[PDB]
Amino acid sequence: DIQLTQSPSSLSASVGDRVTITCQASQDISNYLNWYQQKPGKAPKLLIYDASNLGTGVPSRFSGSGSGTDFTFTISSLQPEDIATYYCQQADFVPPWTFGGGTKVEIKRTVAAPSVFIFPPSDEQLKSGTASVVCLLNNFYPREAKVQWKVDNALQSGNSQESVTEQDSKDSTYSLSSTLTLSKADYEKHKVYACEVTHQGLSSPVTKSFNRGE
Amino acid sequence: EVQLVESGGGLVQPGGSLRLSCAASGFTFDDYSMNWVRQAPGKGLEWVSYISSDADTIYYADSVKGRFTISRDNAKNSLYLQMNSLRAEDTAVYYCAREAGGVLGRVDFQHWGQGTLVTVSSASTKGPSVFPLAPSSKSTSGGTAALGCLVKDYFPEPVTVSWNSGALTSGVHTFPAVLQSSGLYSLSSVVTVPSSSLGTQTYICNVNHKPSNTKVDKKVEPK
Amino acid sequence: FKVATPYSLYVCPEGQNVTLTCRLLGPVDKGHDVTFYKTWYRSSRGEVQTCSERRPIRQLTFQDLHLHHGGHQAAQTSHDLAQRHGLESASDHHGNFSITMRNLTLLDSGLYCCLVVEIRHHHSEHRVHGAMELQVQTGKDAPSNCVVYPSS
Ligand SMILES: *[C@@H]1O[C@H](CO)[C@@H](O)[C@H](O)[C@H]1NC(C)=O
Repeated sequence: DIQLTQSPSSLSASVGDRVTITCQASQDISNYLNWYQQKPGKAPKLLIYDASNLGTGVPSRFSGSGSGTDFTFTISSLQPEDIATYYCQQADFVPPWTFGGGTKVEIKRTVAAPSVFIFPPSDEQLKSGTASVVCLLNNFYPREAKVQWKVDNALQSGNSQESVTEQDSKDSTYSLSSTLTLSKADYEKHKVYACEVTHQGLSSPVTKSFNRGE
Repeated sequence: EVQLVESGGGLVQPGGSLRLSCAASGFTFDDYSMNWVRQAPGKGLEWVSYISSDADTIYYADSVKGRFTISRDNAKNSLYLQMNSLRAEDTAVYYCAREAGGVLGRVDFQHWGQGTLVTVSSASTKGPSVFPLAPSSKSTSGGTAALGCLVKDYFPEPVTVSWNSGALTSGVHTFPAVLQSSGLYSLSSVVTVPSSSLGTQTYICNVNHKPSNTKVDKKVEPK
Repeated sequence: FKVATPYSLYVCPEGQNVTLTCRLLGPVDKGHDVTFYKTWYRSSRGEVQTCSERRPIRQLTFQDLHLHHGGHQAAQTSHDLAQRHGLESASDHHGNFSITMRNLTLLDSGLYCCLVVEIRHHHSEHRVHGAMELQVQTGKDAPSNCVVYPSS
């Protein structure tokens, strides 16, 4: 079984920068290497076939080369829409047709401030007997961040779950949402609610809040 | 154009069976070789099985051999994958893919389908509970309001969430599903809109959950 | 193990049947626990490598014409191919590996490659191939029967 080692596993590069991905085959595979692109949500899409042959309606900034064991895929000038995971795939005579493992391409951007929002639990949900609060952080860069859940000035620990989107195809930003899930009992105890956000784009940590009862 | 619609995926218990279909159109299905390729959640691609144009040659990955059986109905423009003795590891999105054929006799996978999720789990089907995320009076950041729905406690994946029956696409951020200590998934779908048109325009998220047949709408107004 | 090509060029008229042959000289099978993927395809005399590119024979790829079997066994392609496409790939015990082509046409002309792939330990690194031309001719200048030219 032919193993394909694909390098690097992840990648960050600016709009315009050359980007080169590498596939290393454990045997001679002649030029029998196909290169696919998988955008988040979409299925894979063939870009290159047999190492260097471009598909139809595929931007000419995409190219590939290599033979035997060492192969490359290259984007001439990385564009925002080229955010995807790229796979290599060997097309040998014999059946076990294996793939690379993939190179995630995220794009480098100027720092951007998260437009923060917060939302209370619904009445419909409170009838059911739970209290969830969503703290949104909208359209920012870089991806890394800290959201501190606090209830009447008391740091929360191990009672929430964060979730962050894939990078946008145009403005190259992310979004983050964090869900502090509590019962109806513990919700009605303490009064004020807020999530404190820390980021590079925000020098002073921004906070949003709501006084319970409105 | 060539089009490949997978179907038949869903929840099934360990040891259980399930059958996927791939509906081909926009090319002579007769002439081309077809593959199945699976992608486990958040992981790389794995080839599963191969099938010749008239089915004379058939191959399987070792991980599926003995269990899965590939076939095609050239009269019906259809490709099948019987799946038996399913394990935890078989949980994946399954794409049928048509090999670029032609006079050059190519072998690359030029046409893929959108795929069909197969979940393998002893846990039960469970529909969601949609709760609105209302745009408060002091949460419209400089003439820019933000609102959403909270699709909570469902299993398995996936749900699909649109806004105003698909007519509102711009501004939307449907987040990834998040597994919980419940054992159930939860996500939120949000959208940013001008705060001046809060009263003017009506905003409705259209949740859908085909495993439990839970189609749901939910109006979102300030509260 | 190596593959020998007895004839380098085949010259035939349209309508004939011709059988291309590769001889698998010396099997080199240290007992069993080894299978052989054997196939035919068309290619070019390229700059870098020969029998690199894989083109079909009458709209049939290398996978269509392939034979998979252990060293001890013989193998043949199904009657469906012979009837429909006019191609019969065959492989016997006594070295011989062939493809037979019914009712020759000008489109059959080209460079033909036999491949033999040793599969052992779930690995298939050990591979050899041969190459030979076919020239299908037309007219009164074209010969009565097929003619093959020995290799150097
Ligand atoms: C080629 O093979 C066919 C099928 O067996 C046979 O009928 C035919 O006579 C052969 N052609 C020639 C020119 O001998």
